[PDB]
Amino acid sequence: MRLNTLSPAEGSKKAGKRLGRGIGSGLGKTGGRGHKGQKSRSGGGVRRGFEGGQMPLYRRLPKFGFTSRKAAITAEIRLSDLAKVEGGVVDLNTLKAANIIGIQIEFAKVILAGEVTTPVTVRGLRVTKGARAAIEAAGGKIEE
Amino acid sequence: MELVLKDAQSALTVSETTFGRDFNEALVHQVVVAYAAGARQGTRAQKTRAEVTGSGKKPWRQKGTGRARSGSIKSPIWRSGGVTFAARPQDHSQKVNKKMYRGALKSILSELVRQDRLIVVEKFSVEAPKTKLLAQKLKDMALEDVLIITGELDENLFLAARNLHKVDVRDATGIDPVSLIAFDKVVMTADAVKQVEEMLA
Amino acid sequence: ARVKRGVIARARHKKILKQAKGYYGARSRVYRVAFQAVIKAGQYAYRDRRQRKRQFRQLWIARINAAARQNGISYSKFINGLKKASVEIDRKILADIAVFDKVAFTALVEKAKAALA
Amino acid sequence: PKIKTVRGAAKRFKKTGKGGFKHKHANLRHILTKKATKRKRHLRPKAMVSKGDLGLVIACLPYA
RNA sequence: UAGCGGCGAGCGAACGGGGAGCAGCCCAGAGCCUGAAUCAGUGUGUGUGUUAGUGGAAGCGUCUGGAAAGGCGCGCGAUACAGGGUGACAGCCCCGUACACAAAAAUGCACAUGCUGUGAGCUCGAUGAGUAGGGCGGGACACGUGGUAUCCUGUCUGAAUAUGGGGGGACCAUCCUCCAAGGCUAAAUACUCCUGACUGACCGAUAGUGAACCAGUACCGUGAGGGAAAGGCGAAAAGAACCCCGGCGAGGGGAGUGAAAAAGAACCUGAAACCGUGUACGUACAAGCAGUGGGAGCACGCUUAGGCGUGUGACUGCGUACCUUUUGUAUAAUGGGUCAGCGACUUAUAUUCUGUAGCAAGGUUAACCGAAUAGGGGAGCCGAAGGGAAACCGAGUCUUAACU
Ligand SMILES: [Mg+2]
Ligand SMILES: [Mg+2]
Ligand SMILES: [Mg+2]
Ligand SMILES: [Mg+2]
Ligand SMILES: [Mg+2]
Ligand SMILES: [Mg+2]
Ligand SMILES: [Mg+2]
Ligand SMILES: [Mg+2]
Ligand SMILES: [Mg+2]
Ligand SMILES: [Mg+2]
Ligand SMILES: [Mg+2]
Ligand SMILES: [Mg+2]
Ligand SMILES: [Mg+2]
Ligand SMILES: [Mg+2]
Ligand SMILES: [Mg+2]
Ligand SMILES: [Mg+2]
Ligand SMILES: [Mg+2]
Repeated sequence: MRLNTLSPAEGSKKAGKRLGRGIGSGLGKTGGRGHKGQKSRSGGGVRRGFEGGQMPLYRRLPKFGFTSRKAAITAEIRLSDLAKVEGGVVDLNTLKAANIIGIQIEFAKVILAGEVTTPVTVRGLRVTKGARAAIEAAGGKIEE
Repeated sequence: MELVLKDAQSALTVSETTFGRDFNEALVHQVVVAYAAGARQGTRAQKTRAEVTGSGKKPWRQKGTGRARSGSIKSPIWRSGGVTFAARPQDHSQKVNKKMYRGALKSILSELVRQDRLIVVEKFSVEAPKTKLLAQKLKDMALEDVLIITGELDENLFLAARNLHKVDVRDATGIDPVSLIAFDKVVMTADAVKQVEEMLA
Repeated sequence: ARVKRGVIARARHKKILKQAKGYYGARSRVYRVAFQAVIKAGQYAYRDRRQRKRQFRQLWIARINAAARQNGISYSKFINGLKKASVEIDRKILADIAVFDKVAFTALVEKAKAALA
Repeated sequence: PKIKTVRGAAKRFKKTGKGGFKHKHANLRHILTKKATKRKRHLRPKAMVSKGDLGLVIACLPYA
């Protein structure tokens, strides 16, 4: 029943309305309710361009040096997230889709992270005190 | 579930439209908007050039004559050139994730509930090149110029659909958020491509 | 994209520009009035209005004085009598009665005069 | 584009699990020290929830 | 980031990875066979672009209006409703748009080829010296002489010659890899004087090109060079016969036109500053940021009083504009003759917080591809593990002989 009173009242796109508050900050300028200088109006930060009594000396003070390690990254095996995800072809080598190491590395480790399953026989070097036992519900192997 | 009392063929189907869901605008807003300015590989806008016929430097000396510290025929403050800021072409164009685009889209069965969730067949007696009476089959909803569109996972010949902002074809993996909730009548019935997910037709 | 700020132009200015109690010159001719004339009034009216309730206050109580001190005894002793008198005591502006209905007032003077311990 | 004063970190640089940089001490060590053993006793870096301000001008990724 | 750096500004690689992309060849010579794939010029032909073109759909009555393109009512066309036009806003009037057709001639480029060049392909060859290193001085690599590899050479010298020789970052050995001192090479790639076709949350005559205008003009400088203002009658000129004042002028009044001349050519709208003519109140004993609070009276419209609206404002309480800058301003400190119009916290990349939104021990993609905002693509980035400088250990771990 359409009303011949000159109108409808349906539904479409008239808005999504929202996303984020504070969507504006006197920005674009500040020409407004007053004598807004800007530069917050001292006199020595005009075009900002200033960061002095600089952020170096007397606080960036003396040194304790550092060789900046060689051994690539060799990220720790992964958060003990083996099996049902390392391919399943247990051990571990790289192209993995729920805990991978990135092929450019070399060595591995394991660490004592979260859970396992039981089927997972890891040679592929290195066990942590715990992961040795954590993966006691499995076959610790290790070729190194 | 079902798909509401029907005209033309049989009735409807029990599929899933990824649930059918509710609506959270936060999405549609950020999503449809993200879309405006999307055909934007760049775009014009140079009305700028703080550097105009900027030919030569300083007019009056610094000191003398009074009339204040004069310098540069191009001066923003002056009269012919120099637009203080302004800009270049520039992208504008946003970037929506996937989880969001693919995010909670259609709801036409939910809010434009009584307005659309129809499903029959693609219109085949539709003879190759002609619209002289596409008003024929447009009594197959009798739901008129009513913005309306379609999809049949098959670019065919359908394209005799030209009319200012009347009806459209838009088919292939080319749904379109805007053009969805930009019409009110959008029976899809691309038949099979109405797959729970890949209903991109 | 554009602005042609020239439309909010006089729309912003006529706005106040319409302040022509004469004023005088550009004080209602140009924008010397800017605010420097209307923003003026626009404050004068604040206080020099707010001021009136003490400008009509002192007023009454000059008349009020002249009255009772014209019957004997003045606005000082007067009010004293009046105040010492609970339900029996009202207060100026109407203690202007002494100008439209004397005897009324002149009677109040009595009641005040007598209350006097 | 953002260059992060490579010397800023080329000396005293790291982010403990909390975030707080373990700065470092020095003063005498290796410059000229002779006197005062215990004084020398140096220790091992700390911060200044007062300077960590600037001491943060750098940062970027989990490096070493 | 690893490095370089008065280790200070700031300078920043590569290995490796995802992709766009893809191709290799001749000479340093004899003999053979003999014009052979090989490019390149030239004539030719098709392909296909470019340079002229062709045809191309459907409407009327009726209302106001100067004019219909719109209003009401009925009717057609529709790969055409993209846009331009016409007396106001038109799928139907007028050029178009889809759509389909094309070129005696010329050339773009591709292919096929005639001509001339060139040489293919197997046999025994043959592997680029004033050259590689080097002392000296610079210069090139992110790399500042540094423990400095490596690339150039001014200069001074100067080797092996392939069971020899260069590189693997000082250097030696080892193994790995590669042949310099001779040349050729499509593509992805950089570009806008122009040409064509399409586009704009890009302007609208202080905007935009310096220039919508006969603009790099007029103009100023000996020059080099520099550098403007200046769009609009109307729908059609229908551009105003004729008459009157006047000086055979300006200019103007009638008259004509015309929807309108309040449209008259200095022409659309016609604001402001600024200057006149009309009328009403105020004003010739009166002190100052000139307004405020009173408030009479007059001029005016008012209420079958009820003390009203309006311009006015005698007289009387206060009472030294703003801005900016400063301990501080009537300030005898700046800044403003007055209006009109331009006239300044943007933009990009990158980080870090907040709100918010979407997935979650996960979140996300880049270049690119694309039935171009989709999907495709996880190179990679961030978080779930911290500690020691680092080897390395790991919910630990440093520090120390140490177990505190
Ligand atoms: Mg100001
Ligand atoms: Mg200032
Ligand atoms: Mg990866
Ligand atoms: Mg110069
Ligand atoms: Mg300009
Ligand atoms: Mg995607
Ligand atoms: Mg009081
Ligand atoms: Mg340099
Ligand atoms: Mg034609
Ligand atoms: Mg090998
Ligand atoms: Mg101009
Ligand atoms: Mg104009
Ligand atoms: Mg006019
Ligand atoms: Mg007088
Ligand atoms: Mg008054
Ligand atoms: Mg101050
Ligand atoms: Mg002054």
